[PDB]
Amino acid sequence: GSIKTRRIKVQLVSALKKNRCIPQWKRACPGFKQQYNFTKRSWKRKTLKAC
Amino acid sequence: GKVIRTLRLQKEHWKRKHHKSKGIVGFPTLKNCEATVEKIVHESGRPAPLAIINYKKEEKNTKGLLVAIEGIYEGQKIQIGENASLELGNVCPIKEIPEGSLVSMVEKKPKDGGKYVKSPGCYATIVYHNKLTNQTTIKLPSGERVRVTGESRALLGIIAGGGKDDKPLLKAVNAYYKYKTKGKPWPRVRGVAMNPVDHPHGGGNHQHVGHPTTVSRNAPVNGRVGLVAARRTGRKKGSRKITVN
Amino acid sequence: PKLNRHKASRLDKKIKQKKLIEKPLGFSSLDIIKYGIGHEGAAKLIEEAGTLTFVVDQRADKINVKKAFEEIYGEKVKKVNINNTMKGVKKAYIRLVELGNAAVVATKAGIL
Amino acid sequence: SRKTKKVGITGKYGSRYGSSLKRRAMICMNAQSKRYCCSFCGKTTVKREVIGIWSCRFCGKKVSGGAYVPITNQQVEYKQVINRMKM
Amino acid sequence: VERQVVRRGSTFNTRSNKRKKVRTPGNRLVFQDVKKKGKGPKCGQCGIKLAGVKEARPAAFSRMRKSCRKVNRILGGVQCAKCVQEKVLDAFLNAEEKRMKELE
RNA sequence: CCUCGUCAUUUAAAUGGUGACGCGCAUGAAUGGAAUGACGAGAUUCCCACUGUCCCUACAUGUAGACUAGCGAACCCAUUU
RNA sequence: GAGGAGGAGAAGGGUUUCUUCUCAUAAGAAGAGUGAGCCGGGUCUAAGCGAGUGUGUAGAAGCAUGAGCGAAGGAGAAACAGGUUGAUAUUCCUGUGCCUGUGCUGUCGUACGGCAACGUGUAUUAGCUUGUCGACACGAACAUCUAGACAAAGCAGAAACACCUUUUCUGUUCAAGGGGAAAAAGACCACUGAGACGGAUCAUCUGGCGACGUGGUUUUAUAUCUGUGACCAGGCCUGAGCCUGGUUUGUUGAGGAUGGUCGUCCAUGAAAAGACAACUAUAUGGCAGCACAGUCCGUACCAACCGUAUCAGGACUCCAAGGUGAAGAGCCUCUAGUGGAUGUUUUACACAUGUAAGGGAAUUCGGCAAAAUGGAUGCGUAACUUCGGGAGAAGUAUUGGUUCAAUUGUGAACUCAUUGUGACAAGGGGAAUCUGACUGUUUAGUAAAAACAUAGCUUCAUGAAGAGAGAUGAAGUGAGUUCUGCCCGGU
RNA sequence: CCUUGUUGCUGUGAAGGCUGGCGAAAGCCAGCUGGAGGCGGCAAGCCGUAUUGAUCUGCAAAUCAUUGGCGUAAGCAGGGUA
Ligand SMILES: [Zn+2]
Ligand SMILES: [Zn+2]
Repeated sequence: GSIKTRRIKVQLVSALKKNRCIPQWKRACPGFKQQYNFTKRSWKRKTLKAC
Repeated sequence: GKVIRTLRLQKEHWKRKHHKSKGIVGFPTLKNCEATVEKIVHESGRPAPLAIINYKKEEKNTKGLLVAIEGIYEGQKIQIGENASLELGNVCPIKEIPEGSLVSMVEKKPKDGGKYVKSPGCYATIVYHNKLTNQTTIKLPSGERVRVTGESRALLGIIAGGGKDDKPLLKAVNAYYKYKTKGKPWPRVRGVAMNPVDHPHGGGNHQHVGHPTTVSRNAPVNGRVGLVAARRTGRKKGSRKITVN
Repeated sequence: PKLNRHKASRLDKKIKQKKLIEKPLGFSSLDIIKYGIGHEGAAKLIEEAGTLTFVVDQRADKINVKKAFEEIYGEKVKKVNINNTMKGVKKAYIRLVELGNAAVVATKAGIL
Repeated sequence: SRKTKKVGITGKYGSRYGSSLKRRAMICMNAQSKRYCCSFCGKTTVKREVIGIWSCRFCGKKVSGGAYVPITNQQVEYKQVINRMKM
Repeated sequence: VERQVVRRGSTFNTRSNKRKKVRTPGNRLVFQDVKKKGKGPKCGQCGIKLAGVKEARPAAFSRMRKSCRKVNRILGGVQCAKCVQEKVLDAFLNAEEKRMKELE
């Protein structure tokens, strides 16, 4: 909801910046072997436990 | 089995709370005082009313609590200690009060603040003064006779609020309000209606105790239920009391 | 006294010691300001309300921002409002004592 | 007033609780609700605030008393004994 | 008929949350807040409310003029005219008995 | 227990109900005994009203079901029946 | 269908919100978006928790005292209208304000009046002490105010017209701050001097401790005015600006606010921070202008929450129109909001429902299920009973529309093709027996009961208390009425 | 245990009060006023008697329909604490 503590807000801000795919240029690099970022999440499928 | 109801209710988190209390009840310590009665008040757990008193100790005003005797009023001046007059509601040394008189809030030893008679409607009777030993015999409301030294103080009158037990509580809710502040279990479920894990009277295909209900004084605590160390039982007449002053 | 401090608004706690050598200039005007923001959202504010918008260091407060602007850019300030955004950036909005000067300072500084 | 032959103030309870118990309660219930005479001002304006405390609606004096009546039987007698001690 | 929302705070209808309905120049019906009522001084002897003094809440009372908070007599607010008449007489009459008991 | 005890009343007809009787396998007095009022989604018998419960079944309505487009599983299984 | 499938907050979720593009779609990718001295947190204290210290333990636990902590719905200085974005707004912009402090310049101050009830005067710090405010249960009736809703007249625009109609619909606005009545309800002051008697309430009641009367003093709302104009409706033109209105009266009325009364209780219904008055000393203090200051954290959105989900379940609160009727009941409408596995007339057996000749429980363990009765007004009401009840006992009759009398009691006439609480809503009743006195409670998920509880009755132990025999604990029986015989051999 | 929220419409008509009549008294009989109660019929709600109804590869690891019980109170509920 609208009321939040400072500690809860920083957790949300960090959880929101980490939630991104692999940038499209990295895929062209000779040494790079990852397909998809397995740390990506959806609000419909997991809980953060920020509480 | 498990621990019985009687033990659980004696643990510390079940003791009566004091948050609504007015203060500790008892006489001032000084040899002589003149006091004024400031207010007469009800205290949440107690049926007898309390009186707030005001008296000087050095230059400063100080406050105390007495149990109210019947017939005081707000604004009355009262006299405490040696050289007080025999007037209703004064406090005096016991040796000054004549035989056959009725007293309340009696000290068992000097400067204890007053114990003995403190419940609504009660009083004690002065039955004898011994001029050699300086003892006095008082008859307590249980019928017991006890000896106290002449230097102890006492309040002249009967405790306010008498007659309260005349009116029956006809309903369950009326009993609820009376026991809400006491330590006894209400409502009280009978032991014969429990299972044998919960109470020594539990179990069986008919509701019965099955063993005698009179138990020893030295029996172990988690089974000491029923009539503890009874001398006799039943509705028959007893015997003559033996009496000395 | 030790407590978990979960309801607190300031995340720092400890009082700070002296040191044998101290850092040259300290928390100072050129650490406080990061950049002015110039886009279609900001442009309206310069044109209508005489206010600039800036990104500022997390450690900064209203009094410090007021001083730093008057030191770097030179116009006098009426008000400062502050906003912690969902992207982890502290924004400051500064209104100038005379309007019109907002378009002068913005253009000199290359914000606009 | 007095529209009932026997039941008096206890008519509020209908047919519930026993007959014998109601006629004990009745004595106390009639006594509680009355106004009584003030010792200080003579008027009939004294009523009960709470058990043991009685109060005058004109002059404001408060006095200790019984649970259902201002002066109890033991008090009416004992008050006299004290007056004799003063002689 | 237009219906309202709570603009600020909580919906939970406690003593600190009284509201009234008001019509604005723009022809809207809106809720607006209400401050609690104040009780003024009662006499220290008898419980009667003192004449000549205003009733307000502690913060608002302190911002009024001193004349709103007293009467010009021996006890300002504090006590009523009858109780001071009694006090003045009592102190006089007691001193006269002491005078007599000293002279006799 | 014997037992569907005997006598009366209720029905055309009563292993039922109510009233009587009592050597009661093995009733009974705060392990509480006995007679009523008001109040039970408590257990039991009868009468009046009422009816597809029944004699004895018939017709009609909505929604599923049969057939059709799109989508699309599971229990179970030595199997030749 | 206003106890909404409407509009908003809390707990919980965390970008789900806005724009663009692509299908990959309850799918992705890239950007953008939350602004405060006056709203809430950071303060105070409840029940309570506790570092350290003392005592104890192999170390612990525990016990005594006690810094600090403990409520986003208890106490708690000061703000409101109207505008603006794709997305924020009592936070931004315009206007008018307020609280707490700081500094400059002017301008005044060092006291009086009334028999009194008390008034005039915007007034400094500091301290004892005494008191007040903060600061408080439930229930009932009666006043007064404000939202709201009606009805007439005026104007502006709409709807409807084969016929009829001045028929019908929508509008007619005024914030915080400043100034301010009459009224009603209570206190009190001066004169006066009252009864087998006057005054007064819906109801209690009230007076020589001073009635009625005649003149005053004070406490508590609201209407009205200002708030410098905003905002709305309509017309003319238009890639813009002008012009015209926003006027009067009556009835009712809270599910909000306030006031003084009355009732109930073996139940009498928080603290503290922070304030104020009197008394005593001490005095360069009041007001007007102008200027300066007020840090830190939260602020988007939810039909998106918990149940493995896009789940008929669960989940704390606020606002609330017209008719019918006793009634935020059911039924019907205005404001605001809403919807998809496709076609086919589709047997039998189902699941939700209707109706039935003659008979009327013959059915079945058993009237299980269904039918019948139903609101208001009147007449008339038994055994038994703790005299309160039983009791709506039972049993019977009336009820629509129209046009009149009469004024709360109701009467009378005329009229209709099955009759009238016409739909919706809405008791079946009596005679007996067993059992528990009554309202209440229980096996969340096969048992709601005769079981548990309960008021009352009886027994037992104690003079120890932060409690003191009308007390504090332990057992048994189960309201009331009427009784409660005999046995101490065994344990 | 501490701090809070939540009662709308109706029936019956106790205590107390005022008039009129009857009586030598004591105190009896009418009509009106007043509004008590773990008191009656209902609403919002809280619950769980029957159909041994529907469902039993469920909408659901306890739900749905009609029918029922209480509803001015030993009633229901949020947060803090034990
Ligand atoms: Zn008096
Ligand atoms: Zn006074």
